[PDB]
Amino acid sequence: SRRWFHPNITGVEAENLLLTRGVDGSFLARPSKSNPGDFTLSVRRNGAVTHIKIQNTGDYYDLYGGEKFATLAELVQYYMEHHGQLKEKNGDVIELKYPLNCADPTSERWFHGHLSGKEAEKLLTEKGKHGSFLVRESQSHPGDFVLSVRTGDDNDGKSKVTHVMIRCQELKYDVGGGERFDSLTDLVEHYKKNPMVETLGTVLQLKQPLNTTRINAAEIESRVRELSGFWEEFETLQQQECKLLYSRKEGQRQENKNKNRYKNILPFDHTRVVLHDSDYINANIIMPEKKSYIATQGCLQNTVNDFWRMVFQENSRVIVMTTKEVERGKSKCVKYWPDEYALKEYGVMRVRNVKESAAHDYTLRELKLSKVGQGNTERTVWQYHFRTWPDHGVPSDPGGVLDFLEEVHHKQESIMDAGPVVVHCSAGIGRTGTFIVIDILIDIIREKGVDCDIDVPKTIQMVRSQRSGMVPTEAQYRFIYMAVQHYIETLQRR
Repeated sequence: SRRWFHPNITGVEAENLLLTRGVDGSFLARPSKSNPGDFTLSVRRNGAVTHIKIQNTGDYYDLYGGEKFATLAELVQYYMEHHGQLKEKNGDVIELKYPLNCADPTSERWFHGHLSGKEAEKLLTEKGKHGSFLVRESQSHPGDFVLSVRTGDDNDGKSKVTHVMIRCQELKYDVGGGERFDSLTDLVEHYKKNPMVETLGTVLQLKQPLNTTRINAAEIESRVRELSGFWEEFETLQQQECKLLYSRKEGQRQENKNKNRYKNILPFDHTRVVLHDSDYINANIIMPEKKSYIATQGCLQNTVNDFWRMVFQENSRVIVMTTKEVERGKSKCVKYWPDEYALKEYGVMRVRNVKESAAHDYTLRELKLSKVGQGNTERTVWQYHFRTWPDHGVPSDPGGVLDFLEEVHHKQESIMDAGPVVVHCSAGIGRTGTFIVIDILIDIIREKGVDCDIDVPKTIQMVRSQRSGMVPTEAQYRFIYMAVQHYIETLQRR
């Protein structure tokens, strides 16, 4: 439940914590502040802290000496049931036994930090519903806190807002009597199981935080200005990846292990793309919860046939490739399409590269796909290979991505049948999720104009529940905001 993440700690205090408050097996995770976007795993072992590093360059989480992962929560959930698996260079094992839990409530949804009382009142009044709540700093008493809950129905006087006071006396929290909690979290979590009840009957359910992230599309410029809260909005979104540890059984079966480019990065069972054309592909349906996506890894040699099986099956007509076949030294996606004017068979599937149309940013490839045997199954499949994405981090301008997606959007739109759009990169979660979320958001705006409601984090979490760890980096996060922003002022061109 990600209490083992400590987002504001330097490496040297993480030594102290594990030594004063920890035992052997105790561990926490923290952001590398020597490599923004990276993370460091701290594990106490033989009276000694040792820091293991985790790289995230946009594709996945790379445990230095460990394996590669989708989220940090999945990483930790992995090793705590795979003892012996965290070996060190010299062979001996590192056990991850006891999560050192953090007290910093900042990355909680319901936690608002500063904020006045009336201001919270406006918010809880305007945006809130029954059970809606928040915690803010007092206000009348520095060091202390205030929780605020709405209760009622859908002016009426049938709804109200109650404020409870949270005293912090010597490291611990309380509502003025009774139990004293070590953290605001434990305090909160508690009163969700066991609601404070008022004298006269009134029950204060902590039923949902208050949305702090949804904005009108038109005033995006101003909201961006303010986040330059970016790391803070992101960190707060990171903190919910613990709610998303859905099963991935099919991914793990012995027969499917070699169909996964990275053994640990797997489709959720409930949204995996099942084949009836084996039935396994490392691929998830991403449905906006009209136009859908399939998010997938780049082709492995032994999967290229399935990939085409899937594209056929799904009736997809547009494919978004977001990766060079080899990047930074390593294979990223094997070439699964034929050379120009060529026809190639991939099992029962069959592909002709009809034309390649090199743009400045990307290369399109018109491909006719069919089944061997029946010549009527021929469908044009338009492959938009995107060429100009940096091996490290994110592009400078969003314009290039944007112009690329418009073209893609129009193609999908012009083909009436057109099933889900296929997007892939290396592991199919980083750049893949980044386009898909951008595409989704622009699509909302496109159907509702500039005076509509968007909510980036709400959207990312929505997509993350369909495939593991979509958009892993703060840089991808900031970029998603930069692109949407960009999209607006080019709409105001007319």
